[PDB]
Amino acid sequence: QTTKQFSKVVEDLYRYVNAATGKPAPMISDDVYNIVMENKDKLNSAIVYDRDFQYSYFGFKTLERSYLLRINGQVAERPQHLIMRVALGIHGRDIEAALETYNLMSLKYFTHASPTLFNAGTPKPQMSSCFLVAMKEDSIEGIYDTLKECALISKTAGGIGLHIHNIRSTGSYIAGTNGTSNGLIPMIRVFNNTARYVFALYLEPWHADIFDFIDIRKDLFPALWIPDLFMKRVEENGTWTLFSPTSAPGLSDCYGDEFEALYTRYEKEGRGKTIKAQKLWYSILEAQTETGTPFVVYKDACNRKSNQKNLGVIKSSNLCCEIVEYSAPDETAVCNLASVALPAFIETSKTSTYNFKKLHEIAKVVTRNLNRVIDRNYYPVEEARKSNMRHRPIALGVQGLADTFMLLRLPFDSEEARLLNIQIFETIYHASMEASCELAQKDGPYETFQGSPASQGILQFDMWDQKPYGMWDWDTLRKDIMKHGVRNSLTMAPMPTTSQILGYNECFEPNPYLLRDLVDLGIWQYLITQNGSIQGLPNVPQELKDLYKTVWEISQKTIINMAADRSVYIDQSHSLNLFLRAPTMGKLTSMHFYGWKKGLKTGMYYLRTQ
Amino acid sequence: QTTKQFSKVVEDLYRYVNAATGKPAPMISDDVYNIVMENKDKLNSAIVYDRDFQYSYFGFKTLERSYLLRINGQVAERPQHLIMRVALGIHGRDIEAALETYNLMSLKYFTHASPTLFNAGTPKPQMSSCFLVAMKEDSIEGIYDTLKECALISKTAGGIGLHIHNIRSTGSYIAGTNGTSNGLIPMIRVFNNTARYVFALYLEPWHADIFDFIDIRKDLFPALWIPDLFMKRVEENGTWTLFSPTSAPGLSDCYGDEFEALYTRYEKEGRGKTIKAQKLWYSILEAQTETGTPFVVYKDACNRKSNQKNLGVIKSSNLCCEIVEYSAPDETAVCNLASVALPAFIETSKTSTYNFKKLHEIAKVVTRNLNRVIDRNYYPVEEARKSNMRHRPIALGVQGLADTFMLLRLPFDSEEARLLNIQIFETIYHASMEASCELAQKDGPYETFQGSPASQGILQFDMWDQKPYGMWDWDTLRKDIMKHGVRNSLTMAPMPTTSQILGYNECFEPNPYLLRDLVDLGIWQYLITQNGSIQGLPNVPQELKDLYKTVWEISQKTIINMAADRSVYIDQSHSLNLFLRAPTMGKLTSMHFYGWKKGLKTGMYYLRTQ
Ligand SMILES: O=[N+]([O-])c1ccc2c(ccn2[C@H]2C[C@H](O)[C@@H](COP(=O)(O)OP(=O)(O)OP(=O)(O)O)O2)c1
Ligand SMILES: O=[N+]([O-])c1ccc2c(ccn2[C@H]2C[C@H](O)[C@@H](COP(=O)(O)OP(=O)(O)OP(=O)(O)O)O2)c1
Ligand SMILES: [Mg+2]
Ligand SMILES: [Mg+2]
Repeated sequence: QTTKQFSKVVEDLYRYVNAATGKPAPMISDDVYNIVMENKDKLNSAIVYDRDFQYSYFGFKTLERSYLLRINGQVAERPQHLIMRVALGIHGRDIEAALETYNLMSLKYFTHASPTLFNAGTPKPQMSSCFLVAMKEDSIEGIYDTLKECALISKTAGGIGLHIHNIRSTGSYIAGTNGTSNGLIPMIRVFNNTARYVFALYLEPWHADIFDFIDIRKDLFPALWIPDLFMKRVEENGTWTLFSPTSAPGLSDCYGDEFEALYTRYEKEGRGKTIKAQKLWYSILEAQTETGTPFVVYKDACNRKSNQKNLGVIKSSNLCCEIVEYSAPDETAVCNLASVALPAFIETSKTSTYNFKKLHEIAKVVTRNLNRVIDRNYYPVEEARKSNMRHRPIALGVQGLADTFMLLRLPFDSEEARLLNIQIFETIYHASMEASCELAQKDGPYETFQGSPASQGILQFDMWDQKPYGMWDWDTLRKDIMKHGVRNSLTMAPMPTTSQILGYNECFEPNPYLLRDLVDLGIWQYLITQNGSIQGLPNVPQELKDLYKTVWEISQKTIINMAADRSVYIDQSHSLNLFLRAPTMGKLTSMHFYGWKKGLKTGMYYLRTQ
Repeated sequence: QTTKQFSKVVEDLYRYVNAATGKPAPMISDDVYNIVMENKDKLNSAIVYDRDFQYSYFGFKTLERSYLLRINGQVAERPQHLIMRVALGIHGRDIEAALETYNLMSLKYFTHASPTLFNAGTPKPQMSSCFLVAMKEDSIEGIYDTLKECALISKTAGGIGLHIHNIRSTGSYIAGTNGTSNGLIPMIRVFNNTARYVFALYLEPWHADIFDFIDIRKDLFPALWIPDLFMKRVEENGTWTLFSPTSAPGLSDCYGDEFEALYTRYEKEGRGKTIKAQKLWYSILEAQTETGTPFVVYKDACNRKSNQKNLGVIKSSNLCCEIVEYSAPDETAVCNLASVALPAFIETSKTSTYNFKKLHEIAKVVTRNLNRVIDRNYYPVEEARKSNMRHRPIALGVQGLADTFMLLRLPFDSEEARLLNIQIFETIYHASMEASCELAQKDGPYETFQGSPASQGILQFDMWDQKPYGMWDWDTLRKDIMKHGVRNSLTMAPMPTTSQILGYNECFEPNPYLLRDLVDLGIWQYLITQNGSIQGLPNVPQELKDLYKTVWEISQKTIINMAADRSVYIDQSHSLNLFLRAPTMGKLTSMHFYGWKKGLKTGMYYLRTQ
């Protein structure tokens, strides 16, 4: 039902005309069309079409419905065509690199984020996953400049984090009108309507519109950017002060002890309205219980622990709370994502082993890829191009961590899983910093490298004051970095995940593996009825009950521990979903404080409840 | 309850501090504060406070609730203070002119529009009534540039006309996304939401989103910008074609025979969807019957008959449909309004007479005033400053035409009213062109004067191919204009009307006069019950029944005739409200065609129904 020869499919996509209007509407960039034609025989023959059968039914259907390019509503592209299109869009004239990427992706060692699959090699190749936007100014002009920026970004793929800390709250004076402002909520309604026409919102809990903000969902997502001081006041059952940004300037522009001093001074001066810390705390947990939101990200852990700290104060994260990157009125941070497929590295050796050397190597390939994406990307707005070109941050993720544990017969909560978790992330961090250091030797370091923690030999685990696990040699890597720099300000931000296309469990959270096991025990409607849980089931061995636990069945304390463990290797943050069976204000509270005290940057992304 | 000395009130307003914030918030401009202080004795003594009693209870309460400046929620200003503030804000250092304006307004010979009363002499002296905005481009960028412009305008006083003819309709192709647009309605929702956060919409009936557009109200107001060709196709029961602007470029950029040729050619080429003219006609009348809208303004009469025709094609009117002024992406036309109080010129001479010589003189005073307003105005956006400074259009209105007829014992539909109507408007047009010509001798003509109909000796009544009534000498005026120019591209746009402050009937449509008459006949609850109509009432003389008819009782054909009569003296348009007792599709249709055939620019503003 589809043309086989790749160059021919490229021809059709390139020559496409919209019949209804008579308008030529090429679906491939000139740049990539030319490259294919000059490389025709090399490219057509490199492709192995049997690999289209490496997809699950769910996997292929996802690709078919969305990703495979279509002509007149008919799918033109085979999966292998998409992969090669993507490889070429990323690598351009470097055919050797394109073929390597083609092979590794086609054999499913790694994949690239959705926007890359959609747009790579097309005329508006917008390959990036999200954008972190700063509210430009607290004025109608700045608000409408920001709104326009967001409309333009919305024309492309990708989500938007937007921090609003600087907008004056309800009842704040307006010199112009001698009137008072109606605050954040009606401004948010403007942004929501613009999103519909063509979104994660970030706010610090001292903002005087906070109680309304967190109730937004009772589609924009509220996320709290939480200073440590708030959590201390809550713990101690103390007071908390709400300020309009205009009566307490600069709070979002400092963190840690500098913030606490400035904040405490503003409290003393009677610049705001004082309440009981736990009053707001209670409202937050109430909103989370009912809506899944607000998200929780710890502003102080994010800033103290960022290799971008030399740029200034980081004011937000993104929709999925994995991205921690600097943003300002003239700079919109960009998310460039790809994920390694963790099970691809499992090897027989009767026992199964994990090949860390090969994971290291694939992680280095993806790192180089994401750097090419930065350079070949189509930027929807100038703020985003400026940001990416200056600090060149990337975000490597993973998928199939759960799958990996299961294939290797490791219960998620086991000592063996705990160790593998740590090893996998040390490897990927080391690999990506090694590849990035190599690129710095070739192309130079990123523009802002000098004065960064990494230039001083401080890597991520150093900022957690921990020693690395030591599977790789960090001292040599660190010597090289201090000498040559790295090409990327940041490297890792394991994300939500593309994971359904590769047929693996969405990462990084906890069934063909279970099924194969029931087959081998001959047992072969419970799971439907009991929702995929095998505990409390009479005929199944303890070993399967231990291996096959459901995320509702796994201790959130273990999830939080494992996240704390891998976080020493993570430049950015990562999405922590939390699952509560029988949600209680007390249990939620302790989940938050536990993650907080572990030093987590992202305390919670979504709260999923029974 | 209020300080008497004007300079002292000015002092208080100037020195005002917002207590809650500790912020100085002066309510008078530096410029005007200084002028008052240097003129202190002259200004304080010029004021006559007995004149505060010249207001009706309804009149004064309107002023008090809104216009009189307040300090801490307390009214600081007496009406006389407001009038002098306004006089000074308009005239600046010209004290002689300020005193003349002070006297005439305080004796109620004329007034200025609401924004002028509000803001004259304050720090952001935005004295203009509305703004005619062009949609910048048919793109997300142009749409959001326009949205920002409108938000900024919305911070000040004044309404917005916005013409959207250039935005592509539902199902139109978008090269960028290979998708299709959702057209005007969701774009309009964006503008509506922006209006709420911080509106008349203009569309030609060939636009393919037209059926949804006219149903908008079934607060933004749809108004039709109607070519003659539409009305002919309707009359003849012919076809009508709907185009997306993108499939039929340029239709809004020509009018008259040029339009008909281009339109007919696009029809022949099958660029659109053909329907029956009366299908759309029917939907329009249905919308008007139920909502009062869409408004009807005739695009060809507006353009063929405009002294601004040398600028390009006029694409819209304003909210009240009196303003006909050129607008483009870089130029936002501005409405500068003031109204003459028509009854002030009634004089005893047992009979009452009308003093046309004094009306002439007051009309010249207001003309000079409105020119000062142009120069001293605070412009919210640069497009508006550019427009006003280049073409310097003004709009003189009237109020109390109905009052005038009644004081003089003239039934509205009488031959005597018909003549007075014509004389009053000839006088005001002549006066304003005489004053404007005087200013051109002093300051030069407006920048675009050369090549205009007026530079060729073509005045408004010439473009109706009529001879003026001849109460004033037009030949001398016309000779002077061709020689010296005029300072203003346009002069008259009688508006909605400020008419409740002066205690006169809202103009120009059809009771102390009735009451005084019942008193004199000794008759002294009917009117409540019967809604102010004296017909069908046994004890009242025919002469009163004839004089005191209610607008529901007056022939709309007479209203339309009288409007056609005064329209030869009107540079711009004027608001024609229509009243239907027992509304029928047939009667509405004939009302439209009758006005259309009379050559009216504004066919209908609001339709008011039983
Ligand atoms: O003028 N308005 O009609 C107006 C002005 C400001 C308004 C709103 C509705 C909301 N705001 C918010 C938007 C900003 O958060 C803040 C200040 O906006 P601004 O600076 O543009 O307002 P100005 O009237 O120009 O006052 P300022 O000059 O002190 O800031 O007020 C309306
Ligand atoms: O890209 N989008 O997601 C997008 C693009 C345009 C959109 C909408 C929703 C409405 N429109 C309207 C707004 C304009 O009336 C018209 C074209 O807008 P544009 O030029 O900005 O769109 P492009 O995708 O840049 O296509 P173009 O380059 O042919 O105009 O389409 C969404
Ligand atoms: Mg400001
Ligand atoms: Mg375009």
